[PDB]
Amino acid sequence: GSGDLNLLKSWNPKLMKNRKKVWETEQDLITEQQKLNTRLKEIEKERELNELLN
Amino acid sequence: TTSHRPQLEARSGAKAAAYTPTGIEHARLLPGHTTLKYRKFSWRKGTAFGRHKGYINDMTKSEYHQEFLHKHVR
Amino acid sequence: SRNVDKANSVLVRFQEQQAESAGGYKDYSRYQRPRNVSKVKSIKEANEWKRQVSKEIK
Amino acid sequence: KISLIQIFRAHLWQKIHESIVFDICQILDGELDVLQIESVTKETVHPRK
Amino acid sequence: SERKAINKYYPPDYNPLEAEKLSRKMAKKLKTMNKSHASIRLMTPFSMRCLECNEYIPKSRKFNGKKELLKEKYLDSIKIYRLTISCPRCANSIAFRTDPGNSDYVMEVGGVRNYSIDETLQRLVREKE
RNA sequence: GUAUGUCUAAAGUUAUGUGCUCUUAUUUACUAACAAAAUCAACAUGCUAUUGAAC
RNA sequence: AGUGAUCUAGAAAG
RNA sequence: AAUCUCUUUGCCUUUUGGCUUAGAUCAAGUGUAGUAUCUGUUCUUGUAACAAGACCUCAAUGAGGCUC
Ligand SMILES: [Mg+2]
Ligand SMILES: [Mg+2]
Ligand SMILES: [Zn+2]
Repeated sequence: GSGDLNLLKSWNPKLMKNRKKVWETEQDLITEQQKLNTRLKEIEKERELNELLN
Repeated sequence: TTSHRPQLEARSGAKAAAYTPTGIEHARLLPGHTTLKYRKFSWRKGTAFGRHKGYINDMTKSEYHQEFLHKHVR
Repeated sequence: SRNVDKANSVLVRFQEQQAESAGGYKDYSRYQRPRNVSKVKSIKEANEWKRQVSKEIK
Repeated sequence: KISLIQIFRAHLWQKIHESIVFDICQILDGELDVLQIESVTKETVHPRK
Repeated sequence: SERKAINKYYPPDYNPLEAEKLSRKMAKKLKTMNKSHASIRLMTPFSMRCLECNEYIPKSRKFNGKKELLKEKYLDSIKIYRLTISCPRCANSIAFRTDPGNSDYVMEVGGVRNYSIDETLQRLVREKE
């Protein structure tokens, strides 16, 4: 036994299980944020249309 | 390195002789062999090269070692 | 695992509780010392906390 | 051993037993007059039961 | 008893539920249940240099270190931990913390390595683009 | 194969100068001595090309 | 046209 | 308290203390096998009349004093 001890530690961010956890959390937040930015562009366009009307 | 040392002198058996046995029954010291014995008192022309034209006291160079290497390394 | 999370297992803690109930035994070094002294009423247990402070300053 | 105590962690066996006992008692209560029952008593059973 | 013992002895009066409730009342007063860090064995994840005494610490050196869960979380979801060792020559505390977003580590105190959630969400969206 | 080491509780003084209540692991989860020599199961059934203002 | 021939079995420490 | 110092020789005077697969490796989406615990809500009436430590003696020192 001569390998990296930290591959058996739960807290090690290098581990693929931790990378997977981080990545899935990030995907949830990213999809929510993409939806948010789409609708916020719609708010910006609505403002522009009201200013064009006035 | 200082834990890892050669043997300068061996432990003397005189130390073990200085105190008595402590009564542990070892299996190999149980009775056994309890009685002593005592004595009585044409086609072969077409080729360029045809005929038509031990012991030593070194283990490593002995023929057995050469044969062993040719057998077990391949 | 180590000595610490073995000693803080449920069985050990329950045995500590049962021992302080059934025979009054309590290794005070396990337990956090009272910040305010006046909440302690027994002379015996106050002196034992005093002993804890003594070994701490040593 | 590790896998099965991981499944039955935090006293799930006793929880299953208590919940099923309560479910049978609580539905027998809803049929007390139907089955002519004077009383339904959930018993104070020993924890290892 | 062996390492892999199946059964432990419970006294005949032992109720597990009451025992856990009593041990929970006890746990709030025990010293070693309430101290702020967990001791661990870990390897040095990268080559680092102590700042007090300039000692070089190579990667993959084993240490006895202290683990702290921090209050802050990466994107308010993922646990960040500080990992604290002490310098082998001069015993000064060296600390570093996990960096989950980079899947990496970042230095904190006592040493140097050799060689914002809204903004993070925006950066992640641009990265996905 | 879940290291290990030191410390202390000592003794007072050895004679002179009970509540409530969450829980579909919501755990700060811990240990690495252990093993590492991985390839049968792959893969679709036939290959692509495009637009400049003005004198 | 059918006769038979029947190994095993788990614990500790490292 | 009776000499002291330098060079060159001789003495080495802090003058490398075992073994094996150079012991192995420069390294792994790790796998595998054990031992634990949860986490968290959350708390204990006014006015009037009437009444009331020192010293001494015995001696393991405490009881007594129109005492203060
Ligand atoms: Mg070993
Ligand atoms: Mg060993
Ligand atoms: Zn240093």
